[PDB]
Amino acid sequence: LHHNLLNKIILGPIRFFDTTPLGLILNRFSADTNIIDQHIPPTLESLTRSTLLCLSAIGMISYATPVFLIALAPLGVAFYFIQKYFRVASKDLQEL
Amino acid sequence: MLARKSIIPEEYVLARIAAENLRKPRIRDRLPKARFIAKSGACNLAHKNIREQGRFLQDIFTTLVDLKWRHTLVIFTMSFLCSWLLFAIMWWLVAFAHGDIYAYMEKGITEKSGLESAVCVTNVRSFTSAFLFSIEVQVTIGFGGRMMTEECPLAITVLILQNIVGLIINAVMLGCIFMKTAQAHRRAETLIFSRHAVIAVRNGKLCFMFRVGDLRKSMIISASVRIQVVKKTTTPEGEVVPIHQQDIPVDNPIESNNIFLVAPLIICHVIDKRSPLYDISATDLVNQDLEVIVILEGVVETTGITTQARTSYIAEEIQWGHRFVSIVTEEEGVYSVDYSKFGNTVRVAAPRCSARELDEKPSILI
Amino acid sequence: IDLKAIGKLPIAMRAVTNYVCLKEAYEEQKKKAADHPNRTPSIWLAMY
Amino acid sequence: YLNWVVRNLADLEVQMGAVKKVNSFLTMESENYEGTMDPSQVPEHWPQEGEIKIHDLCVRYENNLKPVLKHVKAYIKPGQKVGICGRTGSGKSSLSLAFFRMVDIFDGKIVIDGIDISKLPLHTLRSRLSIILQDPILFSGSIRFNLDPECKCTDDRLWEALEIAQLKNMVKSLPGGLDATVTEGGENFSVGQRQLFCLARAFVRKSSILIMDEATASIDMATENILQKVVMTAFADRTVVTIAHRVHTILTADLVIVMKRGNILEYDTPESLLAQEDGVFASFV
Amino acid sequence: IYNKILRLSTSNLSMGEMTLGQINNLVAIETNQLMWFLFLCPNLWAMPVQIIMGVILLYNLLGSSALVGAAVIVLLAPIQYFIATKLAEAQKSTLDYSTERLKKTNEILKGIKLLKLYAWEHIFCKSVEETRMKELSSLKTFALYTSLSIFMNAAIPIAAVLATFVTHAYASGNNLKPAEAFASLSLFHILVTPLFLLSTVVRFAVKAIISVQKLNEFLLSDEIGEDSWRTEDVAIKVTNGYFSWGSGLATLSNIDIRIPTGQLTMIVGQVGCGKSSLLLAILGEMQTLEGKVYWNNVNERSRSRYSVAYAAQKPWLLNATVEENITFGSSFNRQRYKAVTDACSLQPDIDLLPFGDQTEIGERGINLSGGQRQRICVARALYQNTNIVFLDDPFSALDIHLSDHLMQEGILKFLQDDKRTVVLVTHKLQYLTHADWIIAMKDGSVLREGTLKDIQTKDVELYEHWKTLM
Ligand SMILES: COc1ccc(Cl)cc1C(=O)NCCc1ccc(S(=O)(=O)NC(=O)NC2CCCCC2)cc1
Ligand SMILES: Nc1ncnc2c1ncn2[C@@H]1O[C@H](COP(=O)(O)OP(=O)(O)OP(=O)(O)O)[C@@H](O)[C@H]1O
Repeated sequence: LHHNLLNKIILGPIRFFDTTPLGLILNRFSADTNIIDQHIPPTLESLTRSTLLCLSAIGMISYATPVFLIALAPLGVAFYFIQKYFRVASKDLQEL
Repeated sequence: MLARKSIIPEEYVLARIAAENLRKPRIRDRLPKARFIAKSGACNLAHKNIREQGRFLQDIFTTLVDLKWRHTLVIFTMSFLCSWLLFAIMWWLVAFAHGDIYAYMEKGITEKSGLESAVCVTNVRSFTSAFLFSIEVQVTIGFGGRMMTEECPLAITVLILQNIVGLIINAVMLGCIFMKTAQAHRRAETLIFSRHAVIAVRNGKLCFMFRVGDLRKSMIISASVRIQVVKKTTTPEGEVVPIHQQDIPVDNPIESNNIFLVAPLIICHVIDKRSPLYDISATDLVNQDLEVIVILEGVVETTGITTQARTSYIAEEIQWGHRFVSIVTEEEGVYSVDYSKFGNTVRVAAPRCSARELDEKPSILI
Repeated sequence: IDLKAIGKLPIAMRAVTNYVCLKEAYEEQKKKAADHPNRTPSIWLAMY
Repeated sequence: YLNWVVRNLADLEVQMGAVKKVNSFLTMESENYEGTMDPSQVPEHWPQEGEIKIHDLCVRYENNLKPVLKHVKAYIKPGQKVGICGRTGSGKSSLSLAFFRMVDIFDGKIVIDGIDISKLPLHTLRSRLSIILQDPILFSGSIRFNLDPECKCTDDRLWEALEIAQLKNMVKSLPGGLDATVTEGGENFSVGQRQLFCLARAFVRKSSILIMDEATASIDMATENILQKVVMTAFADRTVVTIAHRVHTILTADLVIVMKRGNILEYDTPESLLAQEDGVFASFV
Repeated sequence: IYNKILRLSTSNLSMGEMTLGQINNLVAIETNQLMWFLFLCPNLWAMPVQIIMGVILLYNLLGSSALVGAAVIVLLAPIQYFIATKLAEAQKSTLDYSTERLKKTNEILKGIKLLKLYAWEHIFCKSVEETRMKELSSLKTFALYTSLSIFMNAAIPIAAVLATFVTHAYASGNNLKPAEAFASLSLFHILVTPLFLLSTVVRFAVKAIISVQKLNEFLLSDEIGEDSWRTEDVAIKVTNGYFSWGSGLATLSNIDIRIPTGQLTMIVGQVGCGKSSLLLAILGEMQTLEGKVYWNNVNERSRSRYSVAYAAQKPWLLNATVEENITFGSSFNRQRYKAVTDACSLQPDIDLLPFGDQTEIGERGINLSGGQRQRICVARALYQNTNIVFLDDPFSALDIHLSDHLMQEGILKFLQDDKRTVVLVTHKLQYLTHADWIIAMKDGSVLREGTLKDIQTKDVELYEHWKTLM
């Protein structure tokens, strides 16, 4: 990602450096690069580990006792709403 | 879990468009607007810090009378069920104590006895029977396979108490239903106002005009029109009158404030010296802190209830230079009006000077 | 949710109240320390 | 473990929304990278003799009608020395751009040395000419090598002369080695030193077909640097089609220019052209 | 930290080569580290409780193999501490290389114009690429160690479980019991969660103690006071034998002042020895030892009770809007602001900038040059009404002497319409107009701020020669 970004920024039109802030290029080249280098890998690993553990757990629970999956529909419904609403608000709060 | 432990990145670089774009205004007005009363009634003032007077249970009853029809049935039903249940429990306890349950169970396990000469309240044997006996006593059904013998006076006390309380409940609920049935014409108010206001030229001076109409096939009696201007002023000696409401005449053939409301109308208001609209010009009347209120009063002959209808105008909505299209038109055999041309306005020759000068420079030409 | 709807802070957790308490507590330490010959005032025991 | 999922999902949303910025930026594709595949790469050994103005020179340094040509041409035989007269049309934006086909070589025909420059790769076209504008301010570190990346002969073998192209070091004993140039600093004399570096690069490069932009300090030192440049680079045949704040370079201009707000005509004769026509520019001071 | 920052000394002994970086760090990191320790405070004295209880209700559930299991699991902490330390060292090296790459990137991106024209982008990109290769060769170790951390933290518990259960059949005599095995697995999860957080807590806490040290190194610092609490026509006076700066060595010593209103006394002396110092000291931010301190109004005074504006030899522009810059605490008044903008001839400068008075200025924005910054400083100067105005080397590095003439006309036009005494200082004596006083010195005061007429023929001709010959 970084090599492609750096080899495609420099070979640029004059209008690109003209019409944009002389900080936005640098900001999205430093802060974003650091985030996607040393902060994104762990986030992806954590998400994958947690969701796989949860899925396997709910699978074995469902396999053991059938009545759980009859209760799955309500709980799952609940999950969706939570998994929706947080994600809408949290970002805004973080952006503050 | 501890998202940002690595706190080291700080003040490395941000240096960006946050406000230093220089081609976009940094400021965000956000455009909040405050009017004296909302466009659709609902005077929006702010009372606060008022010495409160507490509450009293008569207010709770007052709420009981004013309910939507889908809640009166619910409170009715709940009241009835709770009363029947409560007295059923009282009767069940009475039956338990006096030794009636045991007597009936023991002499009905073996049918040899057939004895009902010494019982407090005949043929009450379970809570089911008690909750069917209480039904037979409250609603005045009285099925009567369950008499009350005369002996145990506690039962008689319970009967007197329950009959009287049941009558109270019946009377109050009947009263609520009748009161809500009598005041049933009183749906709401449906007075339709034009939204946009013109300042045309007519009869040698300017104007101030809008349109108003009804929908109910009953016209409104002794209708009165009042027009006021809301602005902050001070005395020449300098005192802050926070939101001075000034009354201004609405023109009429004899200078009286009644109007007869059957086909929609123009409500003129000639600008003259005393009027606060003496000093407002064309390019001026987009920037001003003013609010013109209109107050319509009358009675509806059907329901016999006095009604007051409110609306509000600001200088921003008012569009100089227009007038109202003649909504009426002589049809094939009978007059008619299309309310679809309500907010429609057209433009015609409009002087751009101020009425302050429309007599100062005495040429009807501007 | 722009800054207009996040509100000004609650009455007791604003800047001034906290400033005042930390300063008072630190003095309550500095006055004790001044009589003490060879001990300086610090932050940790003052925060308690 | 059912709580980490939502939080980490929000974090992933924020981070991917961040990466969207780089993915969007990378889509920029312009300042066309190409060459017209000429044999011998449009000889750069050739582009050291003469130059001609482009007739109907229509630069594309805008989205609407450019100030280079509203059907505007120039009347130049080869070797037509020029000067500066105007505000924006006669300046270092369109004129300098089409000088060496570096900024918007689209229309007109600026055929450097007779050959169509517009059909040239950026490398050869930009490296067959040296241009310096105001203060360069584009280097970090030491000045020993920063002057050129592949100059083996004309700099090391002429060591005092390489710095002496405009102004010899004379403080190279105090600094370690040939140079240890400060981090974007020493700007006082560096105002002239940027031009000095351009002159050194364009004298080492053995091209000498360059137009050099204005100075800005207007101090005596800028005058001395301009005089030295004229003595060394502009004394040689190909000289500057310059623009400047002070009108002191019209000494040997042959056809002045009035590229401005109105007409794009730049027509001037052989002798009195510098004076009579420039009454506005000569009366500005 | 802020309220202690405001009342700090500007002497060169304390505020010096490392004064703004240390303060910035002490405000941006150490305060944050103390906060994030107080956030994780209780886990310090709760994790031990949980671990002890875990060992207890593991022994009473799985026999004497549970002690072995607890010893197995506990080893999660030392491994995590070691991994964290190595990770931190790797992170420091990576951060250094990242800063280097960022400096190079800003140098090759901001200077794009020359790079665009001379086409030197294809050759100087290899340097950034090589630095990126260095960055990857420094980050690989960080990624490897963090992967080792993730693997060990997820896996050590299962090995501990394996040992604790296996140990029983081969060694213990409990035969078979499915229910007992299930209980052990559940109690294990709780212990595992509590361990890793505790190792991380000890490391953040170690940073906290270190940070606190810095915090109580700052809040004890050199400050000017014990005089800042003390609240005819000439408003400046002294009977001093010394008002110096550092440790002894009386610097602005053996002087005296008299500055009546309406004057324009330009402190002009040997260029190189304390003009800035005397002027700054009268403002009251130097180590007053053996002087007579006086700045008391006439008919109104508390510490001169009025703000003497300034723009010292290093002009400073607030990192805010240009309008706020000019106002610097001034309610909007278009007359004064327009007159000051015209009097510095800032209209062409404002127009050629991005957006005039709407655009941000200074660092963290579209920048200016030295002459522009000088102009901004003098703009902040002229707009400060209701004051005994002043300045110090405002135009010394300014654009031109023509701008000096324009500013002279503006200074006469605006300030003199009021009665604001303006006391500049410069070695440029040519603009010696309106000398209602003149203070001179040679590493210490020379003569009084009298009229030019009395100075020029006070039987002191060397003064006239020195001032005019410039
Ligand atoms: C969650 O830890 C533990 C897990 C297990 C155990 Cl046995 C103990 C702990 C523990 O002792 N934890 C410390 C207390 C704690 C917990 C969660 C969180 S948090 O809400 O997840 N993170 C944030 O709030 N960050 C914001 C960012 C913006 C500024 C303000 C802070 C923050 C602090
Ligand atoms: N045919 C109608 N029926 C009900 N209300 C109407 C009608 N015509 C106008 N009004 C009233 O006029 C007010 C102004 O509404 P609005 O500006 O949206 O429409 P308009 O331009 O007045 O009329 P139209 O919608 O016919 O163009 C509204 O409060 C609306 O209730």
